[PDB]
Amino acid sequence: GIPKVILPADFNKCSRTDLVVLISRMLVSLIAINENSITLTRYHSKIPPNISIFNYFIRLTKFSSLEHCVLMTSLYYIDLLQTVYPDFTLNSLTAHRFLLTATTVATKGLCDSFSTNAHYAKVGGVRCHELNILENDFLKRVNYRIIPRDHNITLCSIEQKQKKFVIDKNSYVNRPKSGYNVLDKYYRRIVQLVGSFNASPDKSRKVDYVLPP
Amino acid sequence: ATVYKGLNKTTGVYVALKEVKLDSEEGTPSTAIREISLMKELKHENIVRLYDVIHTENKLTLVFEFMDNDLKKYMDSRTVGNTPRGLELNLVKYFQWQLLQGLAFCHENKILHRDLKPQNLLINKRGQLKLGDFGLARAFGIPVNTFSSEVVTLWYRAPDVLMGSRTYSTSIDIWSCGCILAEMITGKPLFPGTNDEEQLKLIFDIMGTPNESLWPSVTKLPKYNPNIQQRPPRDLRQVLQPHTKEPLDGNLMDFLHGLLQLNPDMRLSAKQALHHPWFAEYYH
Ligand SMILES: Nc1ncnc2c1ncn2[C@@H]1O[C@H](COP(=O)(O)OP(=O)(O)OP(O)(O)=S)[C@H](O)[C@H]1O
Repeated sequence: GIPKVILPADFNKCSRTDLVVLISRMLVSLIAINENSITLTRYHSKIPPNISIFNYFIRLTKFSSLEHCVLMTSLYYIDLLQTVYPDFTLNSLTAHRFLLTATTVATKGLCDSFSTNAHYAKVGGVRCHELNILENDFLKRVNYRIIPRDHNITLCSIEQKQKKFVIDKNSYVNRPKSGYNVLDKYYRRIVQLVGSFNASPDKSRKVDYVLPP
Repeated sequence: ATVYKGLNKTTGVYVALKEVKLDSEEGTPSTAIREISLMKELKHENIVRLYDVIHTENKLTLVFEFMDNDLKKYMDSRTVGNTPRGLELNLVKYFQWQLLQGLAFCHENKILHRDLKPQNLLINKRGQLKLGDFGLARAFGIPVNTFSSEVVTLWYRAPDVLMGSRTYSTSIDIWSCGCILAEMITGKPLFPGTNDEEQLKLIFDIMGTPNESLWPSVTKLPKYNPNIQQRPPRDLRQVLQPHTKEPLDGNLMDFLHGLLQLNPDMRLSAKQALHHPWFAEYYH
């Protein structure tokens, strides 16, 4: 028998703690499946850190007062990097280092209240220089296309460096909310996916999140 | 941030090279991240284009389309030695037209400039006006908690924003346009404040004090003054006219009033502005 909280249609009016759980769950789920199936990235750690994903998230979340949108964005930044950086693959060997970077960049590029890298580095558990390059790298592989908007990923894909091919391949007007429907889209998605207490990080919060029909 | 003049090698087309060094306790300047970031989102004819970015070692350079001078520089040239002097009205309607056009664009993409002023309005030899420096801008399409920031001048800052507001929208930019305008007409700053205290006074001097009945929400403003020396609105014509050598027609005035309201919600929108009778001739 387990509790059954009902979340708000607006992730802003939702508990920052409840997000980190929903996000973390989703995060180890992708790690499970991605490993269910070589060349290293800056986001690779020499071995799986002992601290769980969730225990690492709240900490970053609490001692750096990361805002809601920044939380969602971080997750979305996964689908963005996995798509425009072939080598990068979310697995329990990149997650943390990614999360640090992801989170500290969504904040700086998108928020009014933001800290310094050295602060972020300290809370995150790494050397400032380590976080600098770790941030510079991610920014290059995305061409500073960090604003979660409907066609961002595509534009990013395209904008990438393109291999010339023998045979050729292949506006937000009228677009609802002017194309800012990404973060909600994901919010809804995670509750539908890892909403129930059936992912793996069961150990963390024993809760069943039901998002109003 | 240090900038230099440069020019394409493949193409002779000149450019502007703003240089932002890398590696620091803050690594990549949030300002750069924010600027570069939004610029890729703002492709319009009245919004300086960001050609490309050149990362390298500990130095990042953003390559902007080189623009000659600016609304500020432009006017000084005109009457730097002859004290304040406004511009030819046809010219005042033209530049104002471009500024609302580019801004109108920003707002549609849910982006607020937040720091509009004469110098942040680049012009090229072709007389084209374009919005600049998006360093303090932000995408309001992303519902984060807002926090105004420190600017070097408060001559274009909205009253409510100066009164501690943190829930403003696109309305903040419209006020600036109102100021920008008045300055282009008369040739000098309409609110030469010297601090948040001073500015608010000068704004209230000509606009009168807030009307808690036409602007109820003002009581919610953190730096609001429940018991302040009320004042009536001084009338615009008799404030500007005497310093402009052309009969400020009716429309210009009505338009000017629509951009210079105290109550944000009463301020005209860039879209609405572009459809004000004062610009009729640009249509049909
Ligand atoms: N496109 C350009 N064309 C000509 N000069 C430029 C251009 N961009 C920058 N400059 C020069 O650089 C100067 C100031 O650096 P800024 O570009 O304004 O950086 P900024 O600090 O982010 O914005 P501010 O608040 O206006 S100083 C003047 O605007 C110009 O002399």
